[PDB]
Amino acid sequence: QKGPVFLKEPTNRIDFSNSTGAEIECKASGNPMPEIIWIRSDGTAVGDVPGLRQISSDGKLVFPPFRAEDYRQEVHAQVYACLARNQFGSIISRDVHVRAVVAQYYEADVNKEHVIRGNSAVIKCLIPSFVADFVEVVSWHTDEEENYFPGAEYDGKYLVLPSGELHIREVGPEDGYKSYQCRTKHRLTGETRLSATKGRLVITEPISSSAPRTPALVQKPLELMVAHTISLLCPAQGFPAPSFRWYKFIEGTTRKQAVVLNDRVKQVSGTLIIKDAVVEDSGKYLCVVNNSVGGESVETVLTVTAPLSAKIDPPTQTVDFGRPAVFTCQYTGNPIKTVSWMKDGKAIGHSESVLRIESVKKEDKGMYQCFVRNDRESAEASAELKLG
Amino acid sequence: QKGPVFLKEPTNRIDFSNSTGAEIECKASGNPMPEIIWIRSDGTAVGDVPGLRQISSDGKLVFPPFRAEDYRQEVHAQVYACLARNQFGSIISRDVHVRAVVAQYYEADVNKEHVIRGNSAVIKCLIPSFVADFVEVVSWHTDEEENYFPGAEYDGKYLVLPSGELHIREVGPEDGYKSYQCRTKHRLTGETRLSATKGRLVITEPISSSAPRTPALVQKPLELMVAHTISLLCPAQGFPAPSFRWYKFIEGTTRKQAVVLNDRVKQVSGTLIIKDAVVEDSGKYLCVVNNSVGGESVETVLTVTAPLSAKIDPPTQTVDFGRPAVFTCQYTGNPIKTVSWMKDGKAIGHSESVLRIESVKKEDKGMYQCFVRNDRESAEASAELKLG
Ligand SMILES: *[C@@H]1O[C@H](CO)[C@@H](O[C@@H]2O[C@H](CO)[C@@H](O)[C@H](O)[C@H]2NC(C)=O)[C@H](O)[C@H]1NC(C)=O
Ligand SMILES: *[C@@H]1O[C@H](CO)[C@@H](O[C@@H]2O[C@H](CO)[C@@H](O)[C@H](O)[C@H]2NC(C)=O)[C@H](O)[C@H]1NC(C)=O
Ligand SMILES: *[C@@H]1O[C@H](CO)[C@@H](O[C@@H]2O[C@H](CO)[C@@H](O)[C@H](O)[C@H]2NC(C)=O)[C@H](O)[C@H]1NC(C)=O
Ligand SMILES: *[C@@H]1O[C@H](CO)[C@@H](O[C@@H]2O[C@H](CO)[C@@H](O)[C@H](O)[C@H]2NC(C)=O)[C@H](O)[C@H]1NC(C)=O
Repeated sequence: QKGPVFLKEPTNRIDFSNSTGAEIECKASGNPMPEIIWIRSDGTAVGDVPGLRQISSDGKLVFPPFRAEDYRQEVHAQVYACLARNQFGSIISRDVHVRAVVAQYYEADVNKEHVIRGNSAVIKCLIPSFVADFVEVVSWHTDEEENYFPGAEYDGKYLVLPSGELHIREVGPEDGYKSYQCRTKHRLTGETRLSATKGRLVITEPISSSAPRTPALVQKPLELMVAHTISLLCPAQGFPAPSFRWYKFIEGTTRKQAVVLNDRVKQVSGTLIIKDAVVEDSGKYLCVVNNSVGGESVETVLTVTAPLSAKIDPPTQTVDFGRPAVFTCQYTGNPIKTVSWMKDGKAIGHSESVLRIESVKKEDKGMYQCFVRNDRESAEASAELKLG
Repeated sequence: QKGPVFLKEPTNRIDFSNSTGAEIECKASGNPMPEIIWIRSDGTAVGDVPGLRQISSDGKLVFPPFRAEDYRQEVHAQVYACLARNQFGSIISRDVHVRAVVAQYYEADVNKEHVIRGNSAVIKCLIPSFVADFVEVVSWHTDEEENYFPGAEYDGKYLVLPSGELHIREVGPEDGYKSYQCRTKHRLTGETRLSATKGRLVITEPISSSAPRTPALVQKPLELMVAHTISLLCPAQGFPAPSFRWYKFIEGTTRKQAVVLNDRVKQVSGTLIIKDAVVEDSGKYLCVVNNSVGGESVETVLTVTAPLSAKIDPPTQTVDFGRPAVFTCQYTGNPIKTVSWMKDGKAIGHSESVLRIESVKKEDKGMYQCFVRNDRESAEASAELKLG
């Protein structure tokens, strides 16, 4: 009576500590009831590995909590999928990226920041790149017992930015007798800790003028989710302390327009803050920094991401032999890198949103799917062809 | 009998400490002998400022050595030019960027480097951005008394890169009991010093696998001079320790080709080293980093610069009223941002290498120049038009 359709798929990312374990669920309908098979996204079937990966009834793949000694990459750092299948054909779920992380000591550091008196400073909490997916800055603390949290600026001077740095306006000689530590939190173990080192501003008295200089290492392209606040920094030091202006390129041109500052889009010194991000905020930004000696600029690319979703019209159709069958994949989200089609679990080499079979024949019957992907997510829709 | 031509112009950059002072020289020929006037590149005449800027005979602008208290931006952080002029017309020199820097304490730092055991490490000497134009890494030293200099790899393990970092292969638990300091040199004062802090590798035992991760801050576009060795880094950490491959984009496409490693172009772990750089090495490079869990990539832009030079054909010509006069500017160097023309010291709004006057008339007689610029340098050529 019907081919398979998914009712529940697991999300794209399943991250968890060895102590927590995980379970992922897949449910499909169909008649006859489809069998559910777990596969690695490349298509090989996966089995039971004692104490590590267990197929449950209902429809669940279980990763029990496990001791560090028992970590296995092929189980615990793997991209899975669910295959649902009956006599009418097969469909595969979106990719399920499993990342079991053994609970392990890390430290964050705060180093010295060399600044010219009168410039803004940005104090950073350095989190090792290999743990940074799981660790976020909660708050900043000084030796004089001042505590700074994300939200609003303190004393017209200190602001914990959305990206985690502590921004300090108009640094003075005085500010070099303070030391700064960050509190971080690990989302898989839930633990919080203070930074292993404390940083201080080291203030240079301006005795010579200099044109603004920006660091050698700059923010690589950013991907941030819709509806969250974003901060784009522009670190620069010079004397006279410089002024900062932000521009956004017109897509596919070398032309730019001044960013328009309002209730939603604000600038704090050289920092651009955009609340309530929307996909149209994506693009290429330029910060231009000037003083009476000279100027400099740096580009930052921003993509504002939105969850991927897909749906095929029509979800089922019957077409008489020799006649055309059209399936249209309707999708949402940002960015969309690719669209691609499968039939009964096998890529069919069509990468456009509308799939046309010009003249239907027996072996065209079965289940079709459209997958929409980008670098971080995937979404699928399915559809059945019945012969008339 | 003749309009002015420059015999000697000052170079584009004159950098010097307050203790050293500076003198810059401009000589031109012509008949009558041209007068030499020093100007700020925007065109205003400059005068004597007691003890700071003095016009010498011969043809020299002198910046005497001066005490810190006596620094003056309008004298000491300024773009000058020489104007040479007689009854036939005027020519202006290339820009002369003067940067007098008061001798002042700085420190470099070496911070902790968190690495996964078995990966490569790069230990960096952090030089504040506002002094980095004048400070270069000489050498690296450990507490165990090992001294590393630029040139060849030590013990198949340690290499001081052309860009100054200390590269360490295949880090082991053992390597965390060593501490590293850099020796730097300031080119204006000649002094050398060791870093104010020492860094250590902090080694994480790999207990979970992870895909390669690269830092948030990456090398911004590089400009390096012909005939020097360049190193492009690709910092990445993961487990299994990753492999690295470099590609270079085909200009104006999204297509890329594998970099070809040979006698001149080498790879040390993930570091690409190109000796004897040529202008054709310019472009956009991609480093791709892989292990059995996943992959990542980062782009770095390189421009290999070559000194700018310009010459006009013909250097003088006479043309009868109503007939055409053509001047062709021939130039060399890299990059060329602009070409632009002047007549008797005034921009004339032509930005192509060949200048045509379609039908010559009286007030067309005089001196013409072509200037070729990029962001760091300028070069000029001049030519006279005589009426026939
Ligand atoms: C998950 O892995 C870690 C081993 O890192 C386990 O946590 C350790 O447990 C031992 C003994 O109970 C403690 O003494 C260590 O202090 C722990 N280290 C850390 C970093 O927390 C944990 O028991 C494991 N989970 C299991 C096996 O269910
Ligand atoms: C502020 O600084 C920026 C320098 O980065 C200056 O903009 C440049 O201006 C020059 C001269 O007009 C142009 O050729 C460059 O293309 C500009 N760069 C950019 C990124 O726009 C700008 O002129 C400065 N403002 C003042 C008043 O000096
Ligand atoms: C250039 O400027 C610096 C002031 O920074 C002068 O150097 C100082 O000179 C005094 C006394 O001779 C020393 O005690 C300080 O130790 C010096 N400081 C530094 C950083 O070197 C120098 O004399 C000046 N040059 C002149 C006036 O010709
Ligand atoms: C090594 O890692 C890079 C990942 O950055 C992989 O290249 C990507 O491959 C995917 C799948 O083919 C492409 O869609 C991306 O466009 C690729 N990115 C780049 C920058 O080339 C590559 O596949 C990896 N190699 C292996 C064997 O897994």
